Amino acid sequence: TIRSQNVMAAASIANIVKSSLGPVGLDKMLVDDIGDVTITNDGATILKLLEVEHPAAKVLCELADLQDKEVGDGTTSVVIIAAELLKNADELVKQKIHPTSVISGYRLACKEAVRYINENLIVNTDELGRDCLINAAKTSMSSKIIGINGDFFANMVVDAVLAIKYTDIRGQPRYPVNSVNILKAHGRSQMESMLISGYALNCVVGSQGMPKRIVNAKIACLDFSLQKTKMKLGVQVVITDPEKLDQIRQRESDITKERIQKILATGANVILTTGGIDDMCLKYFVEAGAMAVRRVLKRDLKRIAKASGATILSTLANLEGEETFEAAMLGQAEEVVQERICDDELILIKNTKARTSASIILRGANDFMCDEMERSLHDALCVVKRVLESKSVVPGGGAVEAALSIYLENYATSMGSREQLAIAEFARSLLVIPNTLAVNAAQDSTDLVAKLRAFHNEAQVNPERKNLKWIGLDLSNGKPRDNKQAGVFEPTIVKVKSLKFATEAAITILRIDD
Amino acid sequence: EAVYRNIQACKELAQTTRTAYGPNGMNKMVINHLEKLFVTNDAATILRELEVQHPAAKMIVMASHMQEQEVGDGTNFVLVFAGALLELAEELLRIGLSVSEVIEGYEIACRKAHEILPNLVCCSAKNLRDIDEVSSLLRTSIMSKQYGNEVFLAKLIAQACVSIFPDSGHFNVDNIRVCKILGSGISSSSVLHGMVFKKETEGDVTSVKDAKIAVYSCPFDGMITETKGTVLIKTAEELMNFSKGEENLMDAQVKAIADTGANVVVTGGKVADMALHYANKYNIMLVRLNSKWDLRRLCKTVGATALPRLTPPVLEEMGHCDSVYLSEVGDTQVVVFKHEKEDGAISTIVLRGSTDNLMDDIERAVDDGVNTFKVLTRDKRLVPGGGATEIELAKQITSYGETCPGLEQYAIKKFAEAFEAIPRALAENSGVKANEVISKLYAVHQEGNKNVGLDIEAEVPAVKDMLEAGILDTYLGKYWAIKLATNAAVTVLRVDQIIM
Amino acid sequence: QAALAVNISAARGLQDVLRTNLGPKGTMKMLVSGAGDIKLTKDGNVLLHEMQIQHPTASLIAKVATAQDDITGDGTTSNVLIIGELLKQADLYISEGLHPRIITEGFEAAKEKALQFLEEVKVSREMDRETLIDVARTSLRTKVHAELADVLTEAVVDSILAIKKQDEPIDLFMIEIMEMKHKSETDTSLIRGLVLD
Amino acid sequence: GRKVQSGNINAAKTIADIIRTCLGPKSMMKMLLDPMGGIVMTNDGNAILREIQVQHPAAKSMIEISRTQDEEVGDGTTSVIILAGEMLSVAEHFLEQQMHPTVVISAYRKALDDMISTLKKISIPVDISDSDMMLNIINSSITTKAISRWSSLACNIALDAVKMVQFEENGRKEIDIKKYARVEKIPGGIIEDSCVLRGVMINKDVTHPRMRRYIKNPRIVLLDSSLEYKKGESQTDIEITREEDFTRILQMEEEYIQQLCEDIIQLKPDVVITEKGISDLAQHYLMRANITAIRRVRKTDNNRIARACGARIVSRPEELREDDVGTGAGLLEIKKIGDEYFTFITDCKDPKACTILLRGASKEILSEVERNLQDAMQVCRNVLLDPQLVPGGGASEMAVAHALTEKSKAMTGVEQWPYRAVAQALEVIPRTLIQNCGASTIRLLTSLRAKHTQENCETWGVNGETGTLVDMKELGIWEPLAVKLQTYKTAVETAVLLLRIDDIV
Ligand SMILES: Nc1ncnc2c1ncn2[C@@H]1O[C@H](COP(=O)(O)OP(=O)(O)O)[C@@H](O)[C@H]1O
Repeated sequence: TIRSQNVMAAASIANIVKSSLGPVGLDKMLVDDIGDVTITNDGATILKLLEVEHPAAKVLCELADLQDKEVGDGTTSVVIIAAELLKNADELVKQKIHPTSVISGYRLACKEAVRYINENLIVNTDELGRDCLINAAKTSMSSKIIGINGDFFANMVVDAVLAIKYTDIRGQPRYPVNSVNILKAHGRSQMESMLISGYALNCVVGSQGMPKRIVNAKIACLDFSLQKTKMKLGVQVVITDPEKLDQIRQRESDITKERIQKILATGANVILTTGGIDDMCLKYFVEAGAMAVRRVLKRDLKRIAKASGATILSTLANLEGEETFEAAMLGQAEEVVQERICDDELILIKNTKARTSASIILRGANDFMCDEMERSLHDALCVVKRVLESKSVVPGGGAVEAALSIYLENYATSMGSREQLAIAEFARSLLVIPNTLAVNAAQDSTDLVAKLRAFHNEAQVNPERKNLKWIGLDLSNGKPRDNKQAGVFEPTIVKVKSLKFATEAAITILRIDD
Repeated sequence: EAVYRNIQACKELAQTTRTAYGPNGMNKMVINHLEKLFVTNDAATILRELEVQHPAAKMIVMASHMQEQEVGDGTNFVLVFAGALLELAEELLRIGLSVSEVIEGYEIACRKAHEILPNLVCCSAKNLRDIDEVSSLLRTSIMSKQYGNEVFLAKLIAQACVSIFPDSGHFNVDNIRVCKILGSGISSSSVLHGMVFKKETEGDVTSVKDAKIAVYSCPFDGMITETKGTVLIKTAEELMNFSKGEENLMDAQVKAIADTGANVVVTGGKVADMALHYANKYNIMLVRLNSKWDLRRLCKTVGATALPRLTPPVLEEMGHCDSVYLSEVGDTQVVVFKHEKEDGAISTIVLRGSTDNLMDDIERAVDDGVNTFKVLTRDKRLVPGGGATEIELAKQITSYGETCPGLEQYAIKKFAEAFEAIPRALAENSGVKANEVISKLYAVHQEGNKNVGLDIEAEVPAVKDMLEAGILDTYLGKYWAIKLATNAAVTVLRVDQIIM
Repeated sequence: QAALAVNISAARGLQDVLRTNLGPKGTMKMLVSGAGDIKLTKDGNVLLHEMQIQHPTASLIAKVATAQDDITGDGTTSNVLIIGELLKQADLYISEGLHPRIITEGFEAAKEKALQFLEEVKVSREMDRETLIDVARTSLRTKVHAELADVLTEAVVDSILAIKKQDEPIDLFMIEIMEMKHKSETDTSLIRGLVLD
Repeated sequence: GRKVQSGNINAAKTIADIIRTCLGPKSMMKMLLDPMGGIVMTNDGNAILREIQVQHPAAKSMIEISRTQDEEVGDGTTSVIILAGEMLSVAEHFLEQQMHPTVVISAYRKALDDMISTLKKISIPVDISDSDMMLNIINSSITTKAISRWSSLACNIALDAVKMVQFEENGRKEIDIKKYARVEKIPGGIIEDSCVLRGVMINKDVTHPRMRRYIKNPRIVLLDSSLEYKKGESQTDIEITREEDFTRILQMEEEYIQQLCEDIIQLKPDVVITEKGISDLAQHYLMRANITAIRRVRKTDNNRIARACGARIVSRPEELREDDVGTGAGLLEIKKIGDEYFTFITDCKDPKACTILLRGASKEILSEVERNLQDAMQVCRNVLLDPQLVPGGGASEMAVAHALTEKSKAMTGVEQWPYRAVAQALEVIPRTLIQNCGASTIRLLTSLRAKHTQENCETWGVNGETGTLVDMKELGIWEPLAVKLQTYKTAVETAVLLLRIDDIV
């Protein structure tokens, strides 16, 4: 009966997280410390920050966070699936089926799931060739907040991310989120957002005594710095000689002017001021003469250097420079043009040769809906990154779960051993993700999961409806949608690995008997 | 608080009868005072068996019984509508409305509902005495009681009741009665003219078409035997004289056929085969058994004196349905009493049932059928029943509430909500989420169709046009239903404290 | 929720405790300190420092009464009774569902009328010694034994006559009461000038 | 319904009932019973909210969001909790009868959107560039809260402060929340001579009798061309062995600071800025210098004070070479009042530290002023973008409810009922005002709603000072657009953040 108490504890910890599944999942209260209360609906956060004193919950959550840290998001699904199969296996134990029997059944069901998911319901990284549609659907559902303008986000994302190419083991086509720079802006009509196939920023105006204003055949990757407010102290306070720490400061300013003359002699029109510039220096050198920038984003600086095949650390030991820079920073952008673009004074750089990165400027109207826009773009870019970097995708939502449930029920009806109920009841329990998503979608689960079962049966019993295999639900809807006009998806690797870890957690927690 | 305690009784009664509202409604078992168990759908019989100690419950109970007195169709509508009305009145009093203003608003809203409900009439029973229309009209009441026998009971009620409407002015509902055939299929029931009774009649079948009935209740008695002292008698003269007395009594019967004209007679007391062959030589019939209700109803309808006297027929018992017959339809012999003239041409349904517990339920169904046939007879106008009229009245009352200023506005709004509360209860009974179906139907009623109602037989919240479906409802029945419902509701809300 | 009923009851209790104390004919009350010593008094100023107030909003009323009476200090008790009677009638009128804020508005209008009518009630005269000794007598008699009040009142009116040149208020620097234990009061009159400790 | 959700609803209703009648200009009183002794009378709801912290439901979220709204805006923001409590009470009426925890969220989002749309509709325009109007409107609005006599005095000075405060950002054209608008508790004096101070107090200058007086040009000098770091820890790190030796080793670095301060003397700037400290022994030597040394200033100080001055970053007193922001500090004044002579520096058309010239024998009037200028700050901030403001005071609630219900009448789906429920729940503010004033809550509410049903009556409402249905237009009392919209924003946001909760721990 102590294993049944383990079952009750696991069911409790699963019910804690059930309502948090899915993007429409409700938020959860959890109090690790008396001093503050945390409001989050993220499964990983709620499992990590919360703890349950019962050992079975400890084991289940430890496997869940193993899954989380080793294959990424999905820990909430792992907890829900594992504990539902756990409770259902307890139901079998009340039917006098010994725990080892349902252990063998869960192992066989996991094996058949791994075989079936990889074989019959899968896409070969091409999105069946409909990438310019699934993304169009995906942008719609990844961004509910945007609404009307829609397809333009998709038409930009598809090529702005396909323009990326990382370098890694055998060169997988993973295109990270940082490959595009999000430039929050507003003031214009909410109809467009110019993507920079390359990078963009702003610089000083009027002081542009250099050809960056026009077409540059060759560019640089150079850093920059000018100072008169005590930036560089080569000598310290160690002695009190009253007039002996002001001439080194001014002379460092003069030798920095010598440095920039050594830089401006070579030109190459890409000059970027590094951090540390005091506001006093900012208001000084707009008049005193500076080929500077207003300390543009250092993250953007690093991603620019990566997007130009040359980082200043390869020639200089720091980001300021006192030794003469080598020609390694000679940039190779095909086109650099300054334009009065989007009614702002940006610099526009095309797709720089060698390693490269993308960007976007926002043609927004007012601050807050443009913040909403800056959020939706991040969501869309990150989730499409998930889809493509997965390099293999399973139909998301409840589609794979319902298909696996029906197929495993048939397999159980065609297996014939002591663990025959184990396969079928594993299948029935595995409907918990469709059930939980339907409940969280304000819909009646008994009807939505029913439609999923009916569609998957009709799809895999009569081969005339192969495309009917790809219908699932994740979000509030009146009728479940097909994942070929729609585009809700999950990586097949993370989904199958999360299912494997849920099965393994169930096995480990049922192997503990007395 | 005293008023809320009074309302709680109607609240619990409304929740009790809510499950039984309409087709697909929850069944209920009620226990008779003699522990007899049977399941039923009729809320009227639920109230008949459910004791109601709280006075507000009794208020709603005789509201439903006055509904019985006026028109049988809609008796449960009164109870559930009054319960919803008191729910909304409880909400108003919790808000802080005075009882007087709540009553004023409810009365004015009820008056305008009465004047506007005939504007919701889609059509009328233009073609009575024709099976095609009247069977469909009866279908709604039949399904209201029993959903598994929609059209067969409707058409048998049609073909029966059409035969009891020659006068063209009106007819008496008692002229349609039911008889019992146990252990038989429900589909084997059939209509017959005049009263029929299953149980055997003594003597060979003569069926004189002018048998002016000799009317008695128990003209014969059971077995007895004298005791000379404590111990029994030892002579058969008490039996021989009894047999000869019965023989001479029926000899005087075939004498008194001159002033009585009786080829048939009825009894509740046993007779023997001696009476059998006496009847065979006298060519008469004698029904050996009937129940007390059957005997009494026969006594009134024959319009003749009835008494349990061992006496030959007399002049003061002239039979009404002198044209007597017998039948065997539904593989069961039945005696038949009929009269050829059209006025008061009573007819009966030979109800065939394998289960008495189902048998009295279909008895209640046929009673409501003849009641709604009476409703159509007194007024042919029909209204789109099935929550369509409820939402239409609710929408019109809400339009009034938004257009009429004053303190009664809340009363108007919550009376409209009480009207809305009928289709949501029907949806709860049918097995569909009430909020979504109410919202969908209410949105459909905002434009175009004025008669569309919810589809009970669909799983997803669905709303279908009522006319094309043919489950319409009575105008006058609904009018009186809301009238009595709001009257009882305002009377029970007016009382502030019950007194010992 | 008529939670103001407990506040009205507290006002009733503090009124009753401050009842029986008005006028020369009224009783006085003793404040038994935690040290066990004795303190006879009649004035409400120190009676509202009887730290056994036994109820919190009663303590509120006591401290606000002391604060608002320290400016004049001739009208402190009476204040408790007037507020107690206002709250008595207020309870009498809340008991029929009436909202207290309009009661307070009526009180404000009543105050606006009462101050104007009081401005006409007051008599204005040059403070000769007879009227001054009469007012000192009627102010002091309501706090001291009647037979002993007058010998104090003459010294009081002498003290207030000593500083008549300028409209400046009472100051302890020109009137410093000094005490010493003795067998009999025996004409507890002022002395002109200063007395040493 | 989910039992824990109903508990959150009940807690929200509890706090809502705590301060529901504590709303409006005729607010009811509340008692705080401190078990260790004492008691507080208060009708300022936020004071209760800060004190009543015994709550341990998820109403922690409501309390923290109320404190956030108080620190950002403050004036009249108590109504957000009344609105949230009423909306959650009417949410429960649906959540418990049939479970639907998410569609109610969609209904509340739609309600918030339509409320924003209708507030931007029914509102009455106001100018921000003529005295003859905003003077009247803000005078009335400020007078609503706590002022009887000083309205005409404090209003002018606070509004002029925000007018000076206007144009700070020069980008988003948004002024400070509080980074500039500080205040100094200037004590005593004739309270009526509290006048405008279009500048800021400079506290620590004149503590000694002889510090600095009346320099026009805001000169400063730093360790650039005539000053050096070798003033600091110029010989050895400080060691601790005994108090006398500790003071001697402190005065070591202090005397080297004295040496470079005596070199500062011949440089003769108006002020100087230091972050570590300055020596009073050198400060006594500043008569010919006429300089003041301000020390141990935080980055906020070295930002706002320096840019309030627009300080001249000079090397010698006979030249002008660089200013922080031009001649920002037009004037500097020391009034010969108080032991610490109050140095006031005057700046023009610039973002700057803020302080007002105030006088008072009691600090109640000297603490009302900042919560007046905060309201003035909200008024200027919303009118500079939206020249627009709202009836408010419970009057606009009926107009918003009528518009919302009118839109709902044409709305399908199950979300219709909670959306109209929000419409009805908004009526609490006029309802609580009428209940507060003792008038018939239901009768007056019905009359006001019916009159709002009539055409072009969107400004009709209740006067909280009299308890009657008279119109709020042409009566003079109004509420700011930003305050009203942000009140709805925070109310619906806390409503959704409380309904989105469906379990604890
Ligand atoms: N097939 C149907 N679909 C929708 N509504 C129906 C259907 N059949 C009957 N109804 C409605 O359901 C209502 C239920 O009323 P009811 O309480 O059963 O009347 P009574 O109990 O007096 O016979 C009826 O008035 C009828 O209009």
